[PDB]
Amino acid sequence: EFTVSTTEDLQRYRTECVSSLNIPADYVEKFKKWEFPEDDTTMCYIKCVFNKMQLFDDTEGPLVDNLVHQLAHGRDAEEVRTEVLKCVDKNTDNNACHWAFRGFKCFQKNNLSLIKASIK
Ligand SMILES: CCCCC/C=C\C/C=C\C/C=C\C/C=C\CCCC(=O)O
Ligand SMILES: [Co+2]
Ligand SMILES: [Co+2]
Repeated sequence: EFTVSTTEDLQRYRTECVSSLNIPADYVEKFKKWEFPEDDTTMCYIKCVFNKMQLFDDTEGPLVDNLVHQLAHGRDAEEVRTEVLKCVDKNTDNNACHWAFRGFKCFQKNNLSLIKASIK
């Protein structure tokens, strides 16, 4: 049921989320440059994209098995899973947007290369 996301999948999901959340043009400009402001508009966008990629569920949180499928082929699944699990936490402030974004920010600090490589 999980399918890995390609570059085109991700571009479609970006477009869909910009549409459905009515993301302002200024934010889109920033997302294109990999700039993600610390605000609800951005956080809900990332949640939206992750929902569509089947990498995050609003109730269960990060979908670790799916993240490993997305990121790890050709690499050491154990290493990747370990790095993912370091960024997996509880929904302590009962906010799926905050939750999804926190995990993204955690992971991309040290694993940006792995993220970019996953999108072929
Ligand atoms: C437990 C924390 C897990 C966080 C994992 C981080 C990223 C997901 C991993 C692989 C999927 C690849 C790209 C999606 C990443 C960011 C959204 C792009 C937004 C945009 O470009 O407009
Ligand atoms: Co797999
Ligand atoms: Co392990």
